[PDB]
Amino acid sequence: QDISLSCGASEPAVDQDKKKWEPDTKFLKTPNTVHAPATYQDPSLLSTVPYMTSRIFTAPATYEIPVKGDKRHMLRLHFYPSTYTGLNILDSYFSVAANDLTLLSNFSAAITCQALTQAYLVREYSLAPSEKDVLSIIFTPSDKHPKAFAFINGIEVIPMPELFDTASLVGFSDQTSDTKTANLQTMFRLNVGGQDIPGSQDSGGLTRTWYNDAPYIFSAGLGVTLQASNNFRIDYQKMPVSTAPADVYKTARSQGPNGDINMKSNLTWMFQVDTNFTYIMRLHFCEFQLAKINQKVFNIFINNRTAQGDTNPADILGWTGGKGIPTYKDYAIYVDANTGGGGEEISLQMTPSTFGQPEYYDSQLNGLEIFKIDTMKNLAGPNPKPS
Ligand SMILES: *[C@@H]1O[C@H](CO)[C@@H](O[C@@H]2O[C@H](CO)[C@@H](O[C@@H]3O[C@H](CO)[C@@H](O)[C@H](O)[C@@H]3O)[C@H](O)[C@H]2NC(C)=O)[C@H](O)[C@H]1NC(C)=O
Ligand SMILES: *[C@@H]1O[C@H](CO)[C@@H](O[C@@H]2O[C@H](CO)[C@@H](O[C@@H]3O[C@H](CO)[C@@H](O)[C@H](O)[C@@H]3O)[C@H](O)[C@H]2NC(C)=O)[C@H](O)[C@H]1NC(C)=O
Ligand SMILES: *[C@@H]1O[C@H](CO)[C@@H](O[C@@H]2O[C@H](CO)[C@@H](O)[C@H](O)[C@H]2NC(C)=O)[C@H](O)[C@H]1NC(C)=O
Ligand SMILES: *[C@@H]1O[C@H](CO)[C@@H](O)[C@H](O)[C@H]1NC(C)=O
Repeated sequence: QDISLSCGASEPAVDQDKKKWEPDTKFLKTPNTVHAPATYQDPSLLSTVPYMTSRIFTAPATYEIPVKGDKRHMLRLHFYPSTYTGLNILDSYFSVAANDLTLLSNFSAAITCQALTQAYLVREYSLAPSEKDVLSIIFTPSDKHPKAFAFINGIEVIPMPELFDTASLVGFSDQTSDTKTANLQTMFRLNVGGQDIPGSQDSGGLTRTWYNDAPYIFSAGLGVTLQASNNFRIDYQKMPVSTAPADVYKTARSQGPNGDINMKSNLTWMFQVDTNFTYIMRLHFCEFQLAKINQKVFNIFINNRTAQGDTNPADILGWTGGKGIPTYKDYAIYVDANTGGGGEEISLQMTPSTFGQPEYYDSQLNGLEIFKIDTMKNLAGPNPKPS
């Protein structure tokens, strides 16, 4: 039921993670557009599919992809800002909309990749039920820059469950925000304390990629990673397995076995984001080391504000009721020039709590996902600044 389009391809093809891509032709409603091969194969590419073929728009173009109107959909846009003969990739500035929602605006894939030190870029969105049978994806080149063109290498539309419900509003009394109908952009998706998980090993058929979190640690210490044995079973109970694959829950980052120092420090991650949006932080948890409630009890801070702490700190077993049972909690934080970081940073910090006299002083995180919530029918932010 997935639609994985390699834009500008001639024939179907399979990538290095055994995903099958089909030509975008049948879904492109705009005639006479140009396709172009990239003339350089960056060593960082894990496959030529779909990155080595592109479609290049010098006028607006529209894709029409059939979707079931009441189901949520993941949308992925794949960009390889390489060399295409006769074009300067630095002249590419454009917008992308999904129905009436602006995804990208004045978007420079080249500048964005230069800032991340990446050769290609994948933008991933989760679109709420649309009530339409067609998802219209519109590429519009900037009319502000002449020579401006738009380009695309791959488009995926992937049906997905309603994995979003409510988020706890950070810095507020029991205040809860509804996210069931939100349109999201994925900012980060981390398998905390474990290996990269390729899309082929994701749960729910969702082919999400989960990255090791170490590149985002900003505390002086990296903590201690924990990994359950190969055969150890995660008992989802009634939690949808599409939430996250077992290997997210079978691995974790903790502060470690030395409790006195753990009280001396936070485990700290930091992330660059766009200002003037609310973000959902989904923290994934599973205790597979300790056995009872009130043994691992810790505070969680988000942008220096208490997310779980004071008289209600995080206790994974307190939440789940058993080893090997997974759970997660959603927290919502609004990021403006108030926060950062110059308004462009999310920090996540964990440290032991002494509340209730826990047996140990430690903290733990198994997974992390960060989503931008759409406001004013817009998810687009500025291009990053390379230095
Ligand atoms: C479309 O997006 C591009 C983003 O690449 C915008 O151009 C960029 O604008 C920024 C800020 O206006 C420029 O950076 C600034 O330079 C000065 C002087 O060094 C510095 O003091 C500032 O702190 C900042 O670094 C940046 O050079 C410029 N990039 C390019 C390639 O021109 C553009 O304005 C956007 N257009 C619209 C209509 O939104
Ligand atoms: C994040 O949100 C703030 C708050 O809305 C944005 O700042 C606002 O930006 C607008 C337009 O840039 C400002 O209004 C304009 O004022 C100029 C004179 O400076 C004039 O040409 C117009 O009358 C126009 O209304 C507004 O004053 C300003 N407000 C505040 C509180 O800063 C900010 O741009 C947003 N940041 C991003 C990255 O989107
Ligand atoms: C762990 O993380 C938080 C970071 O927000 C720290 O608690 C903040 O500490 C600073 C100064 O250290 C204060 O200005 C803030 O008001 C504190 N926030 C809250 C909600 O109390 C904490 O100091 C860090 N370190 C340790 C050892 O806990
Ligand atoms: C949190 O505290 C640090 C202290 O160094 C500060 O720089 C930052 O702006 C604060 N706010 C955040 C991270 O939102």
